[PDB]
Amino acid sequence: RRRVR
Amino acid sequence: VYQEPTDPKFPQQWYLSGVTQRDLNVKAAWAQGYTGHGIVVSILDDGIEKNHPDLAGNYDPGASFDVNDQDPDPQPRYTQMNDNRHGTRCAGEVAAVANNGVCGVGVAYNARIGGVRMLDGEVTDAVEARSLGLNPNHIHIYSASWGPEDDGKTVDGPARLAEEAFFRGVSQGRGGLGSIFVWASGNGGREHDSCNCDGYTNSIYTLSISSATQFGNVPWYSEACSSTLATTYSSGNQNEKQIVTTDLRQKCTESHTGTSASAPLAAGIIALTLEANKNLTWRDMQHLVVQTSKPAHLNANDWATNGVGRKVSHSYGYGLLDAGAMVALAQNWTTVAPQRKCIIDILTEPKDIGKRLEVRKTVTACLGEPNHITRLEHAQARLTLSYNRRGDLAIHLVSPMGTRSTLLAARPHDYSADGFNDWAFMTTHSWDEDPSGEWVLEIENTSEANNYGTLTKFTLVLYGTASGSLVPR
Ligand SMILES: [Ca+2]
Ligand SMILES: [Ca+2]
Ligand SMILES: [Ca+2]
Ligand SMILES: [Cl-]
Ligand code: NA
Ligand code: NA
Ligand code: NA
Ligand code: NA
Repeated sequence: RRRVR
Repeated sequence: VYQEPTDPKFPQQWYLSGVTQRDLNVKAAWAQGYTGHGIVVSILDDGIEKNHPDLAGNYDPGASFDVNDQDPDPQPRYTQMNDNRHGTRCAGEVAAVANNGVCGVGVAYNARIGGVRMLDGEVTDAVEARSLGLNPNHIHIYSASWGPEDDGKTVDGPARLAEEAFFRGVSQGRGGLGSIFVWASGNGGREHDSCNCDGYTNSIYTLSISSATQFGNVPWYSEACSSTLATTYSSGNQNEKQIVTTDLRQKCTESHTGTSASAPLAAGIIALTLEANKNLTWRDMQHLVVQTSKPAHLNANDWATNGVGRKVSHSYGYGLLDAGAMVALAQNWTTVAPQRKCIIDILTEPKDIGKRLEVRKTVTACLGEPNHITRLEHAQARLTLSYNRRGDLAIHLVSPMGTRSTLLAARPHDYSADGFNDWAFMTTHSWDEDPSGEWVLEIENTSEANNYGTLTKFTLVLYGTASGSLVPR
């Protein structure tokens, strides 16, 4: 993922 | 006369108030009359359960949008694994309703709360920018418990649209006072990640917030870096309590955890602070955090006293937020002077790094010019360098007042040969210091390998003012 939680 | 909340899980919210003083001192702010009324917070995440029994009373459709599906409704997408519970948990920390017999209470339990559904999908630069730039004259505070991967080898930050959103937000948001962006510093502790390799936390436009366990320790997931500003409590080991908040499917959870829980608590405290003084600028807010945060009883091996007498740690910034102290100091706050920016190009020629490189430069910080800085805020070392194994590097920056900031610690998993391309390592540790004098940049190979590379650019960028100092602590 490019951005994660 | 102030009556604390009667909610059933409020007694389990050890981080809001206790006699132990291992808390964020939030009840003291409630007793001064600040509960968040009139303040608008938006949770940028995977959605918000807007019909939750403990959020519905505070929910604000004006603070909400669905960027993933391009519609106004940020309702989470329900799955068997409950993957999209993350934003609802964050929201309840900020603004869960008080005194309604359900779950616990938010820090700012009378604030209005919204959510941007933007993590449930491909999170592109445009997705981030539309989220960060949502309704910037209605939303006061944006909270983001997300970022680049915490694998300990990534160097990544906002691309062009997201960086433009930050600048537009702090310049024109909130009536020109500036959007408040609150960021979780990261969960990459196990990977030995550094939050200075994360351009969201590293940004001067965000308040990067780290975590402490109940017993006052650096949690397993914590990332150390010099860009962190302050700390709130979150989870730790299984004998330490966790965070109580609203859960997906209209439930209550006592086991919210990680960096993700710290940013919302900070956003709530900042909401209380804005209620105490609606005229605070985005920079005023960071000043308040620096002056009021409390190191006491937070354990770290790297506490150091900076040039104005404030204790600072790479795990904790200036320490634990103190809501009572924030709202008290905010009431008679004098707006800081306009921000000055002094750009100092340090190198005259490239320098081979080899085993160790030390670059010393005596600066005047724009003496005699309108951007003369005698009171530092953020400082950046914008570095361009090549190296064969990036994670073997450690980088330190020493201020004229003798404050040693770790810009980069070794990252064992970072095997990259890509080096750094004008990467703006940021430190908050020299806040309020006079930046005139000798700065020292240190780059060292922490491994026994025969590594090689070249530092080709070092721009020291100083932000700050030239007036209004306090007597050092
Ligand atoms: Ca939707
Ligand atoms: Ca409640
Ligand atoms: Ca990270
Ligand atoms: Cl700038
Ligand atoms: Na402005
Ligand atoms: Na930041
Ligand atoms: Na000096
Ligand atoms: Na010196």
